[PDB]
Amino acid sequence: GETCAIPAPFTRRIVGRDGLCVDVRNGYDTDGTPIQLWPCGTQRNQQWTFYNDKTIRSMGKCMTANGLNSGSYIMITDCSTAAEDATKWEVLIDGSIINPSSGLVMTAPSGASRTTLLLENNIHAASQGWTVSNDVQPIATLIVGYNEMCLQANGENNNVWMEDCDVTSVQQQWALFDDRTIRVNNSRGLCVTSNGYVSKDLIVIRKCQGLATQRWFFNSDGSVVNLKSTRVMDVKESDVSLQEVIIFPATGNPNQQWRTQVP
Amino acid sequence: IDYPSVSFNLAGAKSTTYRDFLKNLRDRVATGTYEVNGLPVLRRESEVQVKNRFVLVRLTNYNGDTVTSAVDVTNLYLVAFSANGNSYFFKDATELQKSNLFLGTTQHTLSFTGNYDNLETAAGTRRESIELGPNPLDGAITSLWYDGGVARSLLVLIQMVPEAARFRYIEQEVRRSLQQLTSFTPNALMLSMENNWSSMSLEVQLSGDNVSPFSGTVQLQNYDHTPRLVDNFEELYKITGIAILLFRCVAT
Ligand SMILES: *[C@@H]1O[C@H](CO)[C@@H](O[C@@H]2O[C@H](CO)[C@@H](O[C@@H]3O[C@H](CO)[C@@H](O)[C@H](O)[C@@H]3O)[C@H](O)[C@H]2NC(C)=O)[C@H](O)[C@H]1NC(C)=O
Ligand SMILES: Nc1nc(O)c2nc(CNc3ccc(C(=O)O)cc3)cnc2n1
Ligand SMILES: OC[C@H]1O[C@@H](O[C@H]2[C@H](O)[C@@H](O)[C@H](O)O[C@@H]2CO)[C@H](O)[C@@H](O)[C@H]1O
Repeated sequence: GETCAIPAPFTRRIVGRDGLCVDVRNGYDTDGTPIQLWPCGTQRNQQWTFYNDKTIRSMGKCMTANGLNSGSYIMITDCSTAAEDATKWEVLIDGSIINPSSGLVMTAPSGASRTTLLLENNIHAASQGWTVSNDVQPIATLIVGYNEMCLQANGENNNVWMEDCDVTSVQQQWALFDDRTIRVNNSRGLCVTSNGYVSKDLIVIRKCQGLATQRWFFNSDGSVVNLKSTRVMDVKESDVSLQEVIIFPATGNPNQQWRTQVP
Repeated sequence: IDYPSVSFNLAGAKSTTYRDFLKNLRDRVATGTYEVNGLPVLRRESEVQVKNRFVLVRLTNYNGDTVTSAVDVTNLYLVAFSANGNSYFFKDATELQKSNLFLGTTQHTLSFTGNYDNLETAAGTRRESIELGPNPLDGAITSLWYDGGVARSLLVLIQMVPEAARFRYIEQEVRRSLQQLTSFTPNALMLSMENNWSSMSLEVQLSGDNVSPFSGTVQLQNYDHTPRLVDNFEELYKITGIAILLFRCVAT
């Protein structure tokens, strides 16, 4: 065999709602200082170092969940005196920072600048969608699915179906937000929303509100699965003419496969 | 040994035929529960018998002339190829392959390792200008078939199959190529992720299963040539469309 290697501490940013970063209020390294959402940028309060022990901290003061219980906000405090469990965090590829011991996840009720974060009942919402990285800029990409066709965006509240790929039509230009949501590059105001949590449920392009329906996880298998409902987005009956993509039990078939291609 | 094999005839070949072909090749070399975030980790020398050390790729050109190249299950490498009672192995050529691949043909080893640089240097050109596609594939197989199998042709194959086998980005790049029946040349990105398979490999093995951030960063590149450093898996996938991981370290 050949055991891996214990990674050292690394500093990365944290985004998870309307392109806003997570940081310490007024950059005060003082204890008790709460954590809130705020426009990204070069500033320590925004930078967070991740350690092997499972901690995350800026300015040196560990990021702990302060009080503990669905609704308890987060803040920064000395690592030593920090409550053993209230300082350990988990960052699953599902784009969520869950707190081990508790089971609550860093939730952002609203995505308004200055909005304070807090541990809350994990329900799978865009609010509870975070992505740690130094590049707080989402990548533009076309969602090519069935028959090398690109997923097309229509009108607000309107459906979304497969249309002949066109690297020029902005209606096919999708911006993958760090909050684990998919919004129109043209207008990042509307996220790819679903109409229900049952199979055959129609998908559309509703507004962005952090709803559990606007939370999309890109499975490494090539399927864009809805987190709340294990259903995946697919080409209804395969008949692209029907003009409708919906949520449906993962079958492992091509009509459920999607490829995210650059610009 | 009668190593398993997958085929792909350019003639009457649709984008889907290619996509399916690649899948099969993956289901082959990619086995063994060891896998992170859903992506498998190609076995290592110790955990792979000679009876399953190689997989053959039967590629049929338009004119029907089909050439076959064996891939190394432990890395998806183009170990060698054979054309009508003829077999060729790179300057390297281990006794394992030299004594188990295309037994019966003429075993004349080429004069340059499979290393990308080695090929580009032998082909007199760099990947950045060896256009791949439906037609380029035909000429490739053809050149390997008749001309004996030069570097350039091999370089055209390596990316069209192994590369596309581990990178779905390259997959679709080819899929659209056959779809529109038009060629294309590797861009800064495709070429970058092409050189960062090992790096991004361990970077993902480091973080581990269900872990998003990377202990380090992957040095990819945009078309303009500017550096595109991905620090998380989600990014690496949504861009490189990676589907095959290379072993470097074992979980911890
Ligand atoms: C996706 O949509 C977003 C907008 O929702 C685009 O963002 C920004 O787009 C502008 C225009 O191309 C980029 O440059 C701008 O140029 C104008 C004209 O010189 C200038 O007045 C602006 O100050 C800015 O330099 C800008 O770089 C780009 N990104 C950002 C972060 O601002 C984006 O370009 C769209 N992406 C694609 C692939 O269409
Ligand atoms: N003959 C041959 N056959 C390949 O399949 C291949 N793939 C790549 C591109 N991908 C890799 C793969 C592995 C490694 C590493 O272990 O270091 C580096 C780059 C480059 N040359 C290659 N040459
Ligand atoms: O609280 C919101 C947001 O504001 C900034 O905080 C301070 C910053 O730490 C300080 O160095 C500067 O002089 O004044 C800012 C006032 O807003 C930070 O940019 C950010 O991280 C948050 O702290």
